[PDB]
Amino acid sequence: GSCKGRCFELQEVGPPDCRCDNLCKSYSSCCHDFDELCLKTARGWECTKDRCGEVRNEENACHCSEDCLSRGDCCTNYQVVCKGESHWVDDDCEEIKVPECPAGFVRPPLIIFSVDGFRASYMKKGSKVMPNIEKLRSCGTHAPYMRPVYPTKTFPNLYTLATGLYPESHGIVGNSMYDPVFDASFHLRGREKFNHRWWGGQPLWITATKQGVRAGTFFWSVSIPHERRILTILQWLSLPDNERPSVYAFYSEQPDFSGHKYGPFGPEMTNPLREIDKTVGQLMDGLKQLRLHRCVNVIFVGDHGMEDVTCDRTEFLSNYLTNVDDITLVPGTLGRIRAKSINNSKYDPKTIIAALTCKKPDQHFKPYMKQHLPKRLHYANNRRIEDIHLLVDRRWHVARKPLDFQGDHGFDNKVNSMQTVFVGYGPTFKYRTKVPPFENIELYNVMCDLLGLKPAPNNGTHGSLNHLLRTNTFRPTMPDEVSRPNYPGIMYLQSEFDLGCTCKGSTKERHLLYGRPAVLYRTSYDILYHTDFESGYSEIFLMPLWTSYTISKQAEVSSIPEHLTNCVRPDVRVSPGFSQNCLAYKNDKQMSYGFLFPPYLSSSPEAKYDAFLVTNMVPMYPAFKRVWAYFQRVLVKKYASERNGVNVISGPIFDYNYDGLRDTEDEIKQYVEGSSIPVPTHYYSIITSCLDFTQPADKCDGPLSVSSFILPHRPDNDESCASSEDESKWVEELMKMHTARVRDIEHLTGLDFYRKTSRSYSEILTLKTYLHTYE
Ligand SMILES: *[C@@H]1O[C@H](CO)[C@@H](O[C@@H]2O[C@H](CO)[C@@H](O[C@@H]3O[C@H](CO[C@H]4O[C@H](CO[C@H]5O[C@H](CO)[C@@H](O)[C@H](O)[C@@H]5O)[C@@H](O)[C@H](O[C@H]5O[C@H](CO)[C@@H](O)[C@H](O)[C@@H]5O[C@H]5O[C@H](CO)[C@@H](O)[C@H](O)[C@@H]5O)[C@@H]4O)[C@@H](O)[C@H](O[C@H]4O[C@H](CO)[C@@H](O)[C@H](O)[C@@H]4O)[C@@H]3O)[C@H](O)[C@H]2NC(C)=O)[C@H](O)[C@H]1NC(C)=O
Ligand SMILES: Cc1c(Sc2cccc(C(=O)O)c2)c2ccc(Cl)cc2n1-c1ccccc1
Ligand SMILES: [Ca+2]
Ligand code: NA
Ligand SMILES: [Zn+2]
Ligand SMILES: [Zn+2]
Repeated sequence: GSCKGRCFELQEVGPPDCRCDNLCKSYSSCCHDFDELCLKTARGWECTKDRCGEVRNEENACHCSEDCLSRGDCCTNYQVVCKGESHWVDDDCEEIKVPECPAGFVRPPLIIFSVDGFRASYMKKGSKVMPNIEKLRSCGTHAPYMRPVYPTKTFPNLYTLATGLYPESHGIVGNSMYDPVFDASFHLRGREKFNHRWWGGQPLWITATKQGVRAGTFFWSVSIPHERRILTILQWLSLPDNERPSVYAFYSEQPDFSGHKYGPFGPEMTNPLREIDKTVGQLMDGLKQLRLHRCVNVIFVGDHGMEDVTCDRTEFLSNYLTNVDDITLVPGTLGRIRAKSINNSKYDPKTIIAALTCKKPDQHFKPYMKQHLPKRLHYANNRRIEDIHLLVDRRWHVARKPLDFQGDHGFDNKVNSMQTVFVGYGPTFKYRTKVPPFENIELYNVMCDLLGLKPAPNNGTHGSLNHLLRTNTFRPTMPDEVSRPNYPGIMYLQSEFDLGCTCKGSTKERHLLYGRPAVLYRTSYDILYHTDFESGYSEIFLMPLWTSYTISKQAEVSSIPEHLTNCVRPDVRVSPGFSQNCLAYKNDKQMSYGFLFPPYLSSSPEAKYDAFLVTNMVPMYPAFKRVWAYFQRVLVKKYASERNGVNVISGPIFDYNYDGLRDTEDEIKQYVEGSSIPVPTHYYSIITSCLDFTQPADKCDGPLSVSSFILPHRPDNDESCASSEDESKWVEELMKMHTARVRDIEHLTGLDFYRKTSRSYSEILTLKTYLHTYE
């Protein structure tokens, strides 16, 4: 019936009782006196000098009476104007060496201050526009930016923060999406989004609650203004020990809305940012007056940035397709295409992909079957992700027809305009510390560490951001190796093979700079030593799982001599029964081959003959060989020249079910015609070097530097619109587009890299999560 003494109560109440919680207005279920009692606006949100030492009047929004501090419901500036205190921002930066909390506090609390559409470059405007945020940033731990997830939209990224999962795993694949099993659609606006069936993983608030850590209700009806929310969090912090929460969240809708209307670089972004900074000031002054400003950990985090995107810069599918009322398009900074009506046999995905590929010369979107999207996006393993996908250029839109804002976002998460912010301030965070950019998928683990919680299974690499924290409650531990390698000697003569083919200390210490990769699944494979390279040959897959070699700054490149162009030699160490054969490659019209260690970089003409071994051979399409041959012949030398030598671990990936994980035997769906030689979906390479570039790769004392990619193993090069031209014009931009982290390849291969270095394991986990973006 009533909400007296009950306003913003942390417990939910079932029917037939009316509600007084922070989300009751969105569920149309508050008591009649909720607005009266709980949403008082009288006399503003700030104490004035006139109001100091007032008698308590219950109609006021916040109070300036003597008893306000006892009750914990003063205005945030009460002590500033009435007790002559300073604003938190006006004070000197002071190191928080331990948490300074009142007695009763079993842990430092966590407040997540979430900002929507906050571009990373907005922080360059600094204390001139945002005093409080610039203090948080400069005094606590901060990054130059933080990479969001794709699509760079609100709900996928916000829920990625809460779960540490990619959108494909947590299920919130866009702001808008259709589910073929539910036969229902999800939008920002509407009642469907409240149905729990859409939301997968385990968000931080559930993780907290399940492990006995009380979480302060995260969600606020849009009717409830920002000042009220800040005041309620501060009031919750005043609650007695047994009742009060240890984790809180504030979501701000700005500066997303201002970013859309006036663009990222408009003069009209300043007041939005001042409004954000003002709100942060009310939190910090409020915490300061509750004596919690050196107790609570504050995270100031964004979900994505903002780009200049005008309606004049729009692509129309009606220029490419003659069937646009047979499809439904999810439009804008990305495209997702589906059959409009279910029960339409004439709809064909292949003809749609054909009609969208490389038509205009200046075409501002690229079509994809989702399995062929760059693996770094991890945007494919969900029934709500349509098979047809359009990656739209930065600064552009894709709509269906001309009859369907100065800023937008949703583009590829590597794009600089999509980068957002991270600051961590408080006892548990480090002091005056810059840290390198990282992915928002990592933060769920950090937030669990801050609250002393065991994270749920997620896509962060736990330990990869220990360098953000003053004290770590998690020390990372190397995974145990499952499959011991065999080291088979010579045990098969050259006359004992019939394949239709015609033609160690020094190895390890130069070609495995960072130790042997550990196989974290059950299989049988062989280590094979050669002069120019080392490999882990799989007996099950008939090819190397990995092939490691090293190329100095002054190493020569050579040709494949013409009498060895078709040369394939049987490996005397490896059985015929566990070897490939060249007869399959003949009988397979579309399938050719290539080599993992390049014959183009062999140290001598004699050593070159190991490169032509059957145990270095992998299946490759003629189209792919153009990419692979350019990489090996030209670019691997180029990287050695620039980076003072490079270690290169290359190999195959099999991911036919596009889940970003290593395929088992039964999950492989294509083989070389009439054989058991499995065809890779991708080929990787992990190109490592010394960060101190003056020291060579094999003489690196300090930290390491890494690049990697996962090239898609395609029958054509339709993805590259300049594939008719010379490889110098197109293949390097293809590679850059499919750049990857070492971690992505470890998911896809079930191998573990960098197991013997001089670097600490947490530092190596940071190396494994690194992504070169070329921006
Ligand atoms: C990124 O990290 C994630 C998490 O670590 C990785 O995803 C995980 O991948 C695993 C391997 O494929 C999956 O395991 C399989 O799960 C099947 C179903 O079981 C479910 O339980 C999951 C876990 O439940 C615990 O945790 C949750 C919190 O997350 C808590 O609520 C619970 O209390 C539990 O403690 C749960 O996550 C799953 O949820 C999925 O389905 C629902 C729909 O009902 C969706 O709402 C979810 O979003 C989620 O969907 C995603 O994942 C499924 C696959 O599970 C995809 O199909 C979807 O497209 C979507 O992406 C489930 O409810 C098991 O039956 C299955 O068993 C097989 O394999 C075993 C051996 O391995 C055999 O013994 C059996 O024979 C059997 O065939 C298997 O264990 C995880 O479910 C999955 N988890 C999540 C959260 O996605 C992901 O790989 C990482 N990415 C990379 C690149 O590394
Ligand atoms: C229901 C929901 C919603 S929908 C919502 C949230 C806050 C305000 C409003 C509003 O209309 O004013 C709407 C939601 C949004 C984001 C996240 Cl991370 C989570 C969100 N969840 C969610 C899902 C499952 C479990 C707990 C919360
Ligand atoms: Ca797989
Ligand atoms: Na062939
Ligand atoms: Zn957003
Ligand atoms: Zn937006």
